[PDB]
Order: sequence, then C-alpha cells, then structure tokens
Amino acid sequence: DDEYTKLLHDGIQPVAAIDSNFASFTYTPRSLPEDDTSMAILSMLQDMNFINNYKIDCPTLARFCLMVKKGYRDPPYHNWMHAFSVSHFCYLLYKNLELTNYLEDIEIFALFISCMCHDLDHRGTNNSFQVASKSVLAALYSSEGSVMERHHFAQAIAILNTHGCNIFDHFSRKDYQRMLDLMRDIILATDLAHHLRIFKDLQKMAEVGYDRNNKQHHRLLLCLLMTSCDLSDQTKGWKTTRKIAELIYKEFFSQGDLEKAMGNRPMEMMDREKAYIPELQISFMEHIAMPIYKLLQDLFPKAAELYERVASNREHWTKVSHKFTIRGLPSNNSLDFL
Ligand SMILES: COc1ccccc1CCOc1cncc2nnc(CC(C)C)n12
Ligand SMILES: [Mg+2]
Ligand SMILES: [Zn+2]
Repeated sequence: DDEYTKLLHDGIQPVAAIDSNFASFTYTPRSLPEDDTSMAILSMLQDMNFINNYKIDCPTLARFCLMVKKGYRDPPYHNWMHAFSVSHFCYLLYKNLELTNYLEDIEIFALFISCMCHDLDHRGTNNSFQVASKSVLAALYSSEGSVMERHHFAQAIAILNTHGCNIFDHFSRKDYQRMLDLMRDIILATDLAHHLRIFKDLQKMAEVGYDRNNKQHHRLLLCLLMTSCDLSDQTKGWKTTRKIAELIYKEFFSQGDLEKAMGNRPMEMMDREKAYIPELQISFMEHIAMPIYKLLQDLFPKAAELYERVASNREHWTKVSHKFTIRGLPSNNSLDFL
C-alpha cells in the first residue's frame, strides 16, 4: 500500500505546517481534507512526544493509524472524520489545559489512542437498535450493556492483535496491561448512559476539588475528558453545529426508518415524521452538552470559552426556530406539499 509507503518514508510533517490555528480551540478539524488526516495524527502524536517517550516503532505506528482509519465505515456521522475530530480535541485539551498536572503520561496517551478507536466499525445504529434487531453484537454483549462500546473496544484490540500493528508490543507486561485497561474504561465511558450514571460523582469531584493523589479522581477525569472530546463539535461555531445536526439526524432517521420496517415505534428523535430538530437540539444542549462543559470549566478555568460557545450555539438554535415554520407560500408558490 502506497499510503503506508509515503507515511513511513516521507517523514512526519510539523503540526504548524497543517494550519497556523491547528492548536487553537477555534480550529475546526473537519476542515482538514480526509487524505491529510493520517499524517495529522502522526504529527499530533509526535508534538505530544508520545512517539519518542514510548519508543513507538514508526512502521508499526503508520500501519496502526491506517488500520484504525480503515476500521471506520461511512455512516453520515459515526465515520473516520468524527474519530479524527474527537482525537484532535484530545490534542487541543493537552495543548491548552496542561493535563500533565492532572493525569499520568500513560493516561493522556491512552485517552488519545482511545479517541482514535472509540467508534470503530460503527454501523450508524445505537445500542437500543442492536438489542431490538437481535444483532450479533447484541448476542455477544447485551447481557453486559454498552453493546456498541464493547464492540469498539474489541475492534481496537483486534487491530493491535493484527501482525505488524501492535504499537505497545515492546511495553512491559504491567504497562501493556495498564494501556488496555485504560482503553476499555475510556471507550466504555463514551456510552452517554455511563456518563449520566457517573454525573453526580463528577459534580462531587468538581465541588471538593480535583485530588491528583486520588485514583478515583483520575478515572472520573478521564471519563469527563473523553465525553468532552466526543461532543466537541458543539464547541465550534454555528456552522459546525448546524452541519453536525444534519449528519446526526440523517443517521438517526435512517435507524427510525429501519425500526418502522421492523414493526416498532421509533423514539421521537429517530422519527423523521415527528422530530422537531431545533427543540431536540436545544434539549441536547441544555441537558447533556452544557452541563459537561460547565463541569470542564469548573475543573479547568481555561476551558471557560468552550462552555460559552456551547451556550451561544444553544441560543442560535432558539434564534432560528421560527425558520422551521412555513410563512407565506413555498418557493414554487404551490400548496402541493399538503
Ligand atoms: C437527549 O438526546 C440524547 C441524550 C443522550 C444520548 C443521546 C442523545 C441523542 C442526541 O445526540 C446528539 C445530538 N446532537 C449532537 C450530538 N453530539 N453527540 C450526540 C450523541 C449521539 C451521537 C448519540 N449528539
Ligand atoms: Mg460512540
Ligand atoms: Zn463518538
């Protein structure tokens, strides 16, 4: 494979070469062409000193990055561009929030690798759909819960177990065991049902203050940071929020259509005939995204701008809701749509 040849023999490009604003919270990683994303991953890993610190073999790393990218399918939202944008936000947190004062180096490295792998082989359907459709994934994981997240983790392990792809094969038994355990915890933390279960523990940690000597605080912070990366499309401008809503609802309505064909009644948000996008977006902002970034701001004062962008994006949806009502006649001047 020629992509691999170039990635290995051409040299890792400097991060600043990608974009002058690459390391800023205002940068939109989705603006980077998909063909440049595997090289951007290598550049971020190098800028974070992970390649040198952990003595990662370059042929192995190049193969791993390409295998992770190939491990994503093309649904509208849960594709490689989502994994890349989530990974870029983890890199932004490292560059702007001084994570090294809070987490161990192996934990920051595990968070980044988990961001790359966290939605591997997503089929554009959620956990409830797996169970309702009696998929092979549900047969394997429904008794434990977080069906898709267990599959994402198993796919990540399967890549590491592919010959020539194990970026941690030279690690000590203890460090290897630690990496794979962190990966499990972090990928499982991407289930928003898990986030909602631990929300009160996250609030309590923010209230008492982060204790770097408390192992449970490390586990909780990793969970919060992973959720913050996964929802990071909400921290950019209105243009990103709007585009992401189109992608998410295209994916959800496709599931809703499959559910109807199965004879089931899909949830309102999955039903293209019932869903009212501005209301659904405002609800997700108020009850999920805004509390996450408010917690992040409470723990990291420098994360204030992220909460303010999510709050402003919620106000933009309220501002444009009136446009979802047809006033006067449509463009064609006919009422044929009735
Ligand atoms: C009340 O809505 C929710 C509560 C909990 C979990 C799920 C949702 C559905 C709406 O989700 C979303 C809506 N807009 C943006 C967004 N980004 N990430 C996600 C989760 C999605 C990929 C599963 N989003
Ligand atoms: Mg996911
Ligand atoms: Zn995700």
